[PDB]
Amino acid sequence: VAAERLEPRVEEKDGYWILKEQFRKGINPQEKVKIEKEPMKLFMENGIEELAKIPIEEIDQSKLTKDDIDVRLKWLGLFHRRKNQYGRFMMRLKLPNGVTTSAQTRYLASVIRKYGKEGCADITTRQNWQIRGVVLPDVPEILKGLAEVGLTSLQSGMDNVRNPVGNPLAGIDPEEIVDTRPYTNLLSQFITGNSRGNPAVSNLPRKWNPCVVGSHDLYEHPHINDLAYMPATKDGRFGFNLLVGGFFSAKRCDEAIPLDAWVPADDVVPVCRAILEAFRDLGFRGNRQKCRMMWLIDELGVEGFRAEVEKRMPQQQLERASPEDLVQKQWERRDYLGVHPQKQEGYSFIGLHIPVGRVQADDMDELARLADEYGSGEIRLTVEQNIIIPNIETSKIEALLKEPVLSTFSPDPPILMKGLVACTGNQFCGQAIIETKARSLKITEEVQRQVSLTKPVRMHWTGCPNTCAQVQVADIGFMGCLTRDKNGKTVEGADVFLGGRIGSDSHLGEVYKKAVPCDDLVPLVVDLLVNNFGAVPR
Ligand code: SRM
Ligand code: SF4
Ligand SMILES: [Cl-]
Ligand SMILES: [Cl-]
Ligand SMILES: [K+]
Repeated sequence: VAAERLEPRVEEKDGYWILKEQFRKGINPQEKVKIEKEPMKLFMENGIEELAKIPIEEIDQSKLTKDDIDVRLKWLGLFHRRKNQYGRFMMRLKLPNGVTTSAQTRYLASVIRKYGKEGCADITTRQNWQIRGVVLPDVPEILKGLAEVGLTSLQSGMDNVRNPVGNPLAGIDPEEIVDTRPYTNLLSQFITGNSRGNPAVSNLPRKWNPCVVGSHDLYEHPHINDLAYMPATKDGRFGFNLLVGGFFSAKRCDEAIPLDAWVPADDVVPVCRAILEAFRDLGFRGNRQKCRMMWLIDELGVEGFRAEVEKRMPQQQLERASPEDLVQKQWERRDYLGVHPQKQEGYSFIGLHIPVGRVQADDMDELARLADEYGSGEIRLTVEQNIIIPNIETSKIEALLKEPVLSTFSPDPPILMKGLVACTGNQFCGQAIIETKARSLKITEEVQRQVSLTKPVRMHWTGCPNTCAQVQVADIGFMGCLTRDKNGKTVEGADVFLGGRIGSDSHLGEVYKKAVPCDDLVPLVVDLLVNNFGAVPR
């Protein structure tokens, strides 16, 4: 690989980072949007104030403003649902480690409540909140309200660093390796410039997913992140081995590979910065399907990429990976739903099932109430789109289990519900080929009526090949498609995936059977469960 390939392609200009003039040939349309106007100006120069005053029908009449609402606003965590909920915006937070407060939860509930049938909220597969129904004129006030309660929505979509995932049991599990909260907090603060915006990392060639591991269970899914910090002692010092480049896409799914690098715990932010700078400076910016960081790693080779990270470290120092990490390969992933003792004597946490991650305003208020009455006002989100309420005096558990809302958000739902994950789908998402959330609940309910089982089978439903619900990690995955019934009529269907494994012995699942009409999935799944997962007909 020639030395010319290593010339940084972006430069700092007036506080923002822009593609150099000589590197603008052949770029994709999204890169052109970013050049035409810097998205971060909508927040950092308060461009949103005047934009929000323009009626949406007028906004749609010019490319600049249409691109503002459809593309640039994703830098402020705002996602126009143009096709399926025109004029309304989904809003996505930064929520490092999935940690929320009751006050924050009530604030979010109050926002969605205003929008009635157009409002609701969802827990995401990055243990994050999304709210729905937002209208553009309300955006300035919502941004202010979020800041007031200690939340940010910065840099949560498009070509940005996504929600930093950690251990949902951080600080409370007797069996944790290291509390991930300080690290995911530091990452989020770095990424967002302490909630002011950080232009140095907001002009990436593509999205980029980070996680910090603190569990033997690998709840954080390090194998499918762009950067995963694996806890490891090296020469008597605590730090992290680094895995890089994991990603899913329609075209290609790849597990993260070792960078062959270890950093002391205090170098978490420095190395995140170095890797992001290398990606920003050097990544391809053509075909959007070839812009994720792994494509750069393949182009330079992992050693070539490593050298680019190393030169961007303070004092240009980057140690080689530790021979061993702290994650024990002898491990059985633990159920976190239900009541579990914390490492703090006399305290428990409770994991509650949130059916397909969907809540209404009234539900959010009730969960916030529980957190205040029983816990410490904390609600934690999980990547299976469930919740944990920590820090509950164990003597209160008996009373808690009698709370009416636990009949809906149960500490012990049927086993297939415990493992069920589903993306937004076509209720709101314009890319979706099928409806996911309602369908997945219906099918799972019917399947569990027919068979009992003891193996914790994990079923993931995703609405299109973007695979936001990670079907490649599932025991049984369902990817939306259109197919045909016996009469040749168009019907919703799924491509069925098998082979996904998580934890230390991870593996990416692959298509097993294409184009199954959704109305025909129940018998197929019942038989798969009996034949491959020890299920017994009722
Ligand atoms: C909400 C969420 C699914 C969920 O129900 O939980 C989601 C929802 C969407 N994803 Fe995703 N993705 C979600 C996690 C993921 C993940 C899973 C993960 O991070 O572990 C992936 C696969 C892993 C990965 O990225 O490597 C994922 C891969 C995509 C892709 C394909 C990326 C690619 O390289 O091709 C797109 C499309 C794109 O970016 O070009 C996408 C695009 C989208 C958009 C923004 C598409 C669009 O604007 O409508 C979806 C918004 C729908 C809506 O209204 O909610 N989403 N998306 C997740 C939000 C996570 C968060 O809080 O930040
Ligand atoms: S997998 Fe497809 S349908 Fe589901 S949220 Fe992602 S982009 Fe939308
Ligand atoms: Cl996006
Ligand atoms: Cl859309
Ligand atoms: K769930």
